[PDB]
Amino acid sequence: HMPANHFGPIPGVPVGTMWRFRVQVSESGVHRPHVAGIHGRSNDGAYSLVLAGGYEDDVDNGNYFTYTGSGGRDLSGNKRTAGQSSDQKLTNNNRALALNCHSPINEKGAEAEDWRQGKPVRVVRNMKGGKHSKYAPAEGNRYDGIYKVVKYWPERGKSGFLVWRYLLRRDDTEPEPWTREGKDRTRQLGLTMQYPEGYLEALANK
DNA sequence: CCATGCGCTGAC
DNA sequence: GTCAGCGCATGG
Repeated sequence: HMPANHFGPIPGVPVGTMWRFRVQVSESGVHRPHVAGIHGRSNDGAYSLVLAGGYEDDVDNGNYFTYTGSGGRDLSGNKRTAGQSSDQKLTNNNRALALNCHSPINEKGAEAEDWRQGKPVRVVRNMKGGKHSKYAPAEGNRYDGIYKVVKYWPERGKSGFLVWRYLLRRDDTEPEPWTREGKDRTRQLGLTMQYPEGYLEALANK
């Protein structure tokens, strides 16, 4: 049983694994938080993240992608999501993710002196990210492997407010689940969409 | 205690 | 199509 602050792959969970709901991704240990896009500790780093089209500044290009930090939002009224209404800060999860980069934390942003030496980050792609990405799975959530933070920096987002941006690159020995090799691999391993026990039946009665 | 939150579902 | 909020895990 891996501790909550484990870095790297989760034993027994191969690249290409799929789950229908976020709570299922949590139970596997791959990505503990069931709502937040980032799982991290401000004095340690980020352990994993999910691409789900929640932030307009996100850019997905497969082996490379640009992630936005969280926050700069007014969640008053017991919300979990909203548009940008204030500038983001390099604290909490945003600070946790910056620490993965192989360079001293820099309030103004920084680049890695040999990205590969950075802390590994488990990445999950959710289907809501398919609206603006051809890498997103058609259904559910999919584990795509290990990535590293090549660099991060602040800049005015499409909303006009300041947002934190991270450039992540894949560093995994397993073929991408979206390539020919990946799709064959998933087939040879017999991986299939996992659903909560009783879910398919409950939804079939409808 | 107290904030944060890239989900999810039932309503208009 | 879009939207108002709710339980709960995680961290400090």
